[PDB]
Amino acid sequence: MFGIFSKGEPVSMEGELVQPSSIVINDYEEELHLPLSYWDIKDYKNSWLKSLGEGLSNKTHSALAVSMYEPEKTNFIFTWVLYFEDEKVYVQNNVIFLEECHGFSPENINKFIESRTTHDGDGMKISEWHTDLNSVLDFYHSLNNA
Amino acid sequence: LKGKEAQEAASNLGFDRRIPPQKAPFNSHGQPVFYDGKNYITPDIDSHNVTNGWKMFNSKGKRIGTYDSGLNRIKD
Repeated sequence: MFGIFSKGEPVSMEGELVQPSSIVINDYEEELHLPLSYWDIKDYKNSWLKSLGEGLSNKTHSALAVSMYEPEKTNFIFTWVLYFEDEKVYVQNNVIFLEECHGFSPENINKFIESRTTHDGDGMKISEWHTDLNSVLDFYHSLNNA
Repeated sequence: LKGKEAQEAASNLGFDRRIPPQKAPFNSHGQPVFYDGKNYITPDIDSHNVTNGWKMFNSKGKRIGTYDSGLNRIKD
């Protein structure tokens, strides 16, 4: 399966209300704490729907934000980034730095992501997971009916 | 996984600069990132967790691994 799913009720962590959640990429899953101080979960989901639409439509990429604050007061956000190649989808976990941006806006998130790499300039492996296109479609469709 | 001990934990690793997710004056709020002057770490909050590990991101914010308490790479 692919997607990002709520667990239980929102709880206070690191001084703010978060939504305990998981991201699942086939056999991989990882716990997340989505901050709610600016976006509720409906907002997160709407953003993922739009981002998935753009990426799926031209088979480039879809950045799924898993944290968001007031864009002018934001230093960085965590994202999970989907890269489409045929029926395979690579997924990376990237922090987008915006401390010296001010220009940033969430609906433009896919512009802040560049093409895919597997190792950095130092030779370090970029963390990466994979799942099939169909499983991303299903997640895209489910958001589209919510 | 630590809250306030995390800063000192990260500082002892060289990552002196706590970068909070929000600019002043909302900087005591949220999952922060700790800066090496080169790389960034945040406490591994994951389910497996083990014992107080780290996720690391490179100078461009690309994830370059899950790490143990002494920054030995464990896995992606």
